[PDB]
Amino acid sequence: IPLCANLVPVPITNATLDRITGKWFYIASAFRNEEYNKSVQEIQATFFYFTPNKTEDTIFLREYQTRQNQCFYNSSYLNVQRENGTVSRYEGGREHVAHLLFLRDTKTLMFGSYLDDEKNWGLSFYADKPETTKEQLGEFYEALDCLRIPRSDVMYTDWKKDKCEPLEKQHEKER
Ligand SMILES: CC(C)N(CC[C@](C(N)=O)(c1ccccc1)c1ccccn1)C(C)C
Repeated sequence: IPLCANLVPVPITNATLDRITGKWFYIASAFRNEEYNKSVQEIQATFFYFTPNKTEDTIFLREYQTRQNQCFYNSSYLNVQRENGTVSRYEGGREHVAHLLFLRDTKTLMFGSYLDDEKNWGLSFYADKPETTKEQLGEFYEALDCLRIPRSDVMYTDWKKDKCEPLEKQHEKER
């Protein structure tokens, strides 16, 4: 099985939307795009919820980000472009598009940014737990290997640093 196979766009079905539904933890990312490297540098932890709306091709996103030892919560909707296998988010006068990609491990997922551009591409890595196994991490490294991004360029979260669970639990009461 060739290295790049899981870096090819895959159309998103209802089944794909079911598979991504729920809580994910941000594990790691690496990009050649400087803007993304800059934004991500400062993220210490992040977890999020996806609630797809299959009929509107949107996904409701609730996001719990830790930067500078404090909790920033945002909710918004992503749009789904099923055929291209991408999801998009409007983030300040700009639509941002990412390819939804998969690894052998069904408890992970990744998003590819600027995948058609060798000067800007990158990958972000997510798991259903804030800790990953060495198998999950190797799959991610292999994907980076395909983009010729060295492993040493990877930026990681630190689940020790999460400042957001006290907000998530406070949100659970109301909902
Ligand atoms: C700052 C933080 C929010 N970013 C993630 C952006 C991302 C992605 N490409 O993984 C996305 C961007 C644009 C369009 C879709 C998805 C996403 C994935 C899952 C959840 C939140 N957001 C960093 C790690 C780059």
